[PDB]
Amino acid sequence: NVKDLQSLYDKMNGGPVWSSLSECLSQFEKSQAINTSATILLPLIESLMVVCRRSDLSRVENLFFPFTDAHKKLLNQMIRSNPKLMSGPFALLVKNPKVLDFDNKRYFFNAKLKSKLPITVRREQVFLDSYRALFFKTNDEIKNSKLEITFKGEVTREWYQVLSRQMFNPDYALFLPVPSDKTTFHPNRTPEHLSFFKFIGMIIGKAIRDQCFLDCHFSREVYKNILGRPVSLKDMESLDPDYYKSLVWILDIIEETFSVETDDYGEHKVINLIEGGKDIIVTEANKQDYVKKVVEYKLQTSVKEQMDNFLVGFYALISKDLITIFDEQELELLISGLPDIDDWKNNTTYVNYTATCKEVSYFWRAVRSFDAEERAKLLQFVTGTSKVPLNGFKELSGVNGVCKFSIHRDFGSSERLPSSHTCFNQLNLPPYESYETLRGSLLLAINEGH
Repeated sequence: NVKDLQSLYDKMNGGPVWSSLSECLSQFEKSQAINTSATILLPLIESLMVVCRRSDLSRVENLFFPFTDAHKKLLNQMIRSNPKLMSGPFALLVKNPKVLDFDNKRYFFNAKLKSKLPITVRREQVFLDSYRALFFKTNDEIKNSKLEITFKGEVTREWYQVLSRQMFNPDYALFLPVPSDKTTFHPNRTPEHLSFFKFIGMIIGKAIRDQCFLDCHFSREVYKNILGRPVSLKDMESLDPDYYKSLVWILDIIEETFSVETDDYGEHKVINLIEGGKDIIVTEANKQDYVKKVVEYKLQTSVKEQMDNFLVGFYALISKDLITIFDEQELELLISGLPDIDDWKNNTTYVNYTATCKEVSYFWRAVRSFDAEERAKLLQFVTGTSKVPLNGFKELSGVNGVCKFSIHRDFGSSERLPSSHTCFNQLNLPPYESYETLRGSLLLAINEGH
């Protein structure tokens, strides 16, 4: 049915109209003198949303993305002025989250998702008291109930933040510091830790629902899993230990096999990635898949039951279809507010570059034009986290700590996309002939990286 429908829409030869539309919208974006509105063409845009809704979102089949990506700056403004458009024919935009701005995305989220429970708990042991009091209660009761917390010896935001601080303490072993990223935490491969993870998911979902910003940071893989997104090789770079570091060097010098060595509470154990993992030799013929299996073990299959319990506990308050719209970077901001982000401008170092260089000046100008959310996204892209350290940016941590930002010139063509390494808080910028090209490349790199 869809094939003939798209064939019909093509038969209308509306291309010339669509192109023409793309012209006038551009003028509306350029001309600030106009006073009437940009919504006079709203039905036409809606029509473009009807000739693409049945197409493959993942001519009349290669028009949605190239148009929305071009006119995001106007569509976001339109939605901001009239958010109800999301419930209308503009709903198809959710199928391309890259265009919606974070504020609009979160407003629509809260609108969809959001369509007394007194308790007494010890301040020090608030975690266990809350776990006993709430985890056993009904899902809907807690979901629709507002907490009235009471510290033993003395009313929700403080409880949320203190619980977040206590939940991820290494003492409980639930979350452990990320090497080279001491600021954040990663889940644990290693009594009732399962119910504790379920409660962690429940409380995180409740914090999302209550707009309370938990001042906590999790690894990239955690947020990729909560969104259901796949896991890439670069992810272990956040927590790539010595074993993971040698994987890059190997990828004949080492007689690698589909096997892993682990030290579980004083016991040496071996993990087989595939049948005969120890026996099956690793070679150039089976390395492209060896790396994939290694990352899968490192990130997904090593924490199977715990992550499943975490996901089911969190999803009780938020549906997967709701949170799917957000991206990996955007979840950091959603959970723990937006970092503020001057000192970062001055507390930096350059390799094959200088503060007064044309490329460096253009980069600084582009960064300055970025907003708070865009600056937070850039910080997440560069350092791998969206939280400024407790002190100025000069105090950035690292493998050995005190690792500050360092930019590095790239000798590739201007078409090259700037890269980064969060482990060293390192950025790699190519020279750019024009400021606009540099800005576009930076925006594409930060947005498409996740």
